[PDB]
Amino acid sequence: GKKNPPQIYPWMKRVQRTSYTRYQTLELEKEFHFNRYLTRRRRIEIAHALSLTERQIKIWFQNRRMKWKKEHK
Amino acid sequence: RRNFSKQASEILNEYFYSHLSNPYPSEEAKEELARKCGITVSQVSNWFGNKRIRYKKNI
DNA sequence: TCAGCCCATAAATCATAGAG
DNA sequence: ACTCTATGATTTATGGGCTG
Repeated sequence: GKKNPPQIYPWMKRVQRTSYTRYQTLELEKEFHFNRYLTRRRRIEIAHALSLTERQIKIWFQNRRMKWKKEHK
Repeated sequence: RRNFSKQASEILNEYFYSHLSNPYPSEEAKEELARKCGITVSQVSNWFGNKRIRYKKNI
């Protein structure tokens, strides 16, 4: 099951993944349906309300749009 | 949700291993692979994503 | 300017189609 | 007949290029 590449290429080098709770996810999903975009303020109040950071909320929304972009809906 | 056909995997694996030094097909290349395999470019992307990672993982 | 967006990708993890 | 592994998709998270 082990791979033996004839040579080790750059892309081959490196570069636990916390899961969100039903509540966090449900709420985020809930917020996103109110407005696919967030204001610096709303971003902060939601981050505190869900024990998540600002970054994590920003990123969660970024990813959420990519998914919204995809699935054309 | 079934798996890709036998021919589609051979095609993707062939492209993949033929480009081991840089397994990052362009948008056009992804579209041509998708056409021949009969899937979406998105499925091609997932396919390369999983392949790239699962491969370096077993080195 | 520059915080925030898009896009492509990483890496771990979910779900289950089938090869053993 | 039945068990796990490999496989396709989805979920967190990084970074770069670009524009309001």
